[PDB]
Amino acid sequence: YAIAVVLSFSRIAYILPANESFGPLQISLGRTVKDIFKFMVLFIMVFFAFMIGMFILYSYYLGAKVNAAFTTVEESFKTLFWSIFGLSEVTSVVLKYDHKFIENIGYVLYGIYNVTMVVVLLNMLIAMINSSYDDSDVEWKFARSKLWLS
Amino acid sequence: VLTALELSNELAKLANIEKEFKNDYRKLSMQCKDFVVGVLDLCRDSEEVEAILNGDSLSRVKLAIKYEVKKFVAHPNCQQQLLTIWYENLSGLREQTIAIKCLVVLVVALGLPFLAIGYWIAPCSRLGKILRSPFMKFVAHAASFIIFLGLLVFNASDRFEGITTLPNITVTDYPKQIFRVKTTQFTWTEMLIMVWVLGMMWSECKELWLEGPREYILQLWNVLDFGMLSIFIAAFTARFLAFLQATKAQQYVDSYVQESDLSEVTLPPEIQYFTYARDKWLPSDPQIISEGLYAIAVVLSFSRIAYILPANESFGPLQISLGRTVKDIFKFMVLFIMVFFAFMIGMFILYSYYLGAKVNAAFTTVEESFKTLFWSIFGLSEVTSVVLKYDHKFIENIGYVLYGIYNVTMVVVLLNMLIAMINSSYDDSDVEWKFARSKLWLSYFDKTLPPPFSLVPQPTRYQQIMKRLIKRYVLKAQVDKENDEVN
Amino acid sequence: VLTALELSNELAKLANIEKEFKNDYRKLSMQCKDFVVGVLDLCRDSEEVEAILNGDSLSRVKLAIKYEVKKFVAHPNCQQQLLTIWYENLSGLREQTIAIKCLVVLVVALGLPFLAIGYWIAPCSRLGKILRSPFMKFVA
Ligand SMILES: CCOC(=O)N1CCC(c2cc(O)n3nc(C)c(-c4ccc(C(F)(F)F)cc4)c3n2)CC1
Ligand SMILES: CCOC(=O)N1CCC(c2cc(O)n3nc(C)c(-c4ccc(C(F)(F)F)cc4)c3n2)CC1
Repeated sequence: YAIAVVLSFSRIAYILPANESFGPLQISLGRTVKDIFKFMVLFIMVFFAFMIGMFILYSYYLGAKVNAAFTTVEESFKTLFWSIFGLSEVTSVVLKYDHKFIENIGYVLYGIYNVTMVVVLLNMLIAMINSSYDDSDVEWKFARSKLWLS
Repeated sequence: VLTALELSNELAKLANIEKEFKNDYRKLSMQCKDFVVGVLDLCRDSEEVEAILNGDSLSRVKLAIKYEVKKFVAHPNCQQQLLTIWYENLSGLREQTIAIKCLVVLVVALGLPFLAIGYWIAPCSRLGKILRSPFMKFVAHAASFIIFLGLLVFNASDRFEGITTLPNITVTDYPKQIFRVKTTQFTWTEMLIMVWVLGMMWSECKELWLEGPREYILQLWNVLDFGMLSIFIAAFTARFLAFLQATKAQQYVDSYVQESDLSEVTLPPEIQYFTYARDKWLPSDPQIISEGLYAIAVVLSFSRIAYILPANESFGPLQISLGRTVKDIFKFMVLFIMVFFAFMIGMFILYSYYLGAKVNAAFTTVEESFKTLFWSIFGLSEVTSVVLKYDHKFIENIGYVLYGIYNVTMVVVLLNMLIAMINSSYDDSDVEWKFARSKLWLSYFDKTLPPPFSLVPQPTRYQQIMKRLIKRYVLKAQVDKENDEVN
Repeated sequence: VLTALELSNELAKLANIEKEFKNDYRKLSMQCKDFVVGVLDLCRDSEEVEAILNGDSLSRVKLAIKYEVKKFVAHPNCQQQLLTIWYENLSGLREQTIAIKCLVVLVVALGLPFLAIGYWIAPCSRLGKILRSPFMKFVA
């Protein structure tokens, strides 16, 4: 029911095209969302690469790690997903044992993953800026005309 | 056309060498490329297309790829030939959707060992022609690398939900067995991955010996692939060394002491160390090195998908744009290093004398300063890293000011990089992607089995065609010039 | 105009199928769309606009929407007809501001069950024509 309530407010895309101010707004949002998926596939590829790599590294330290963030597949996915928005602490790759090799490799891999996320984000932003260019006006009017004819 | 291509090469080389009149030489090279493209454009039959694409084996296409003549290779007159050759001996698959092609890839992946075994009769069999096509080679290699990734993932099985036993506790199949024997022994999946990596390493070694180390290292991505395989080999060598030590301990324990149980025996400390858990392992243990290098290798192993993406149409320009951005990054990233090292050394000098005084040791040593200022880029470093426990407000305030200036500099450089590599962006993207995909296609034309399975053992008619094409080009150029100057 | 629209469909489909000469087929489809738009542009009376918008029911508008002919449907000569049909049987509301339209939406929302109950007499009632308009359907 909570998921349904979250999705229930998405029907406003049936009402926005009739409006004049928010028509091109929704058109641009739809174009950006369509452009997202192509880059988001590569997001999945890189994210899964680092997720499996760090899970393999830290799977043997379930109780050794101070914060279990890569010990299992689910925690690795959670931590590397929340690292995109910065909500994951940097102390996720430090151990309680004096195995500095594993800890340092985890630090390096985490830094490389964050750098890759930044690089891919800027690449996506630049590409879907360049992909942007009364074409917007005629596109919005076409969408509104489809809504009218509906 | 060959003269124009070699002249384009010479003009590009002289543009690189001169660096004073680089614009003029680049313009001349573009003129040569435009002439080649225009000569190719006037084709009206497959015979003329073939004649331009190779002289009296796509020799001219390969020679244009070598000279980075993007528009000649991405031209539809050449793409129509490259697609016919690429989809050779299987034409019905060209018109199928992407989903059908992915289904074919999955079918090949499921039955790859079966078709590999049957390849012995393939030269005399009808299906051998299909399996020898330039496309089924790519599908076989892609399904092979996907199987390798699946093997890497499945090797980490039994730990997806987490190890059931704590690191502090040792588990032995029988009481007389050394724990390191249990933890270092190769599973069948690891043995298969070893064969896989040795196959890829043999392929790369053969390629390197055929080509030459200098220009082999000249390519950046080949260096990355070689480093990936070297890291895999180093990890497996460390694992094998750990296995050797464990099995030496196992031989020793049954060699001298004869007791029903191993716990009651006071083994020599060298051998007794092998009955320890992870908590008591040395920091430089061979197994630790093996696990770290294997994790790095697994991280780098999914980067080979850049060999599969260019063949696709949707993700081709995606990878092209990503590569362009990555190439643009390094120039700004050098300045990132400069500024980052400036602030890192400055703050380390400031806070090196407060090792125990600082509430959070974040700048007391060189390593902590580097760690903190690197993580400050992504915001994961706390702001309390520059506050002391002593009442020395001068040092603390200067640290605060320097940290703020460093963050401002990072923001400024990030926006500068973003703006510059937006402006650096501008069917050029289309022709670039088609050129990359054509290079990928030509990489498979003439390499039949996947890496793991490769271990097993009246002047002239062409002159007439060229004369006709050049006569047509001269007539077209004259018509275009005089039509624009009729008045 | 119908021939040009079907030819634009065929050229777009062949551009998708070929993927080698996609630029040429897309250019031809754009030529067909431009011809359709230019034919629509020369209208000077409502009769000619209607004749282009449907043959001997906005058949051509629907068929152009199906073929993604954006410029033919977004042309003012077609928008003037689509707005007259959209604001059918209530013309005074077209010139009102967005605030008045939102007030109308709120009024309908408050009295939606009442008008739904009264819809039984609506076909014989004056307000049934308003409630059956293409706009009041969207507001409802
Ligand atoms: C990618 C980001 O990953 C990270 O966060 N790291 C990777 C490196 C790790 C580390 C661990 C250690 O024990 N030590 N000890 C020393 C002397 C250094 C050191 C640090 C920096 C430099 C440089 F600045 F000159 F490059 C040279 C040497 C050092 N580093 C810390 C976490
Ligand atoms: C670059 C960011 O660096 C930082 O975070 N800081 C730098 C300044 C530091 C500091 C320490 C102190 O003891 N005091 N005492 C006073 C009265 C001020 C003060 C603060 C602000 C202003 C202004 F807003 F008017 F500019 C004037 C005076 C003040 N500041 C705090 C950390």
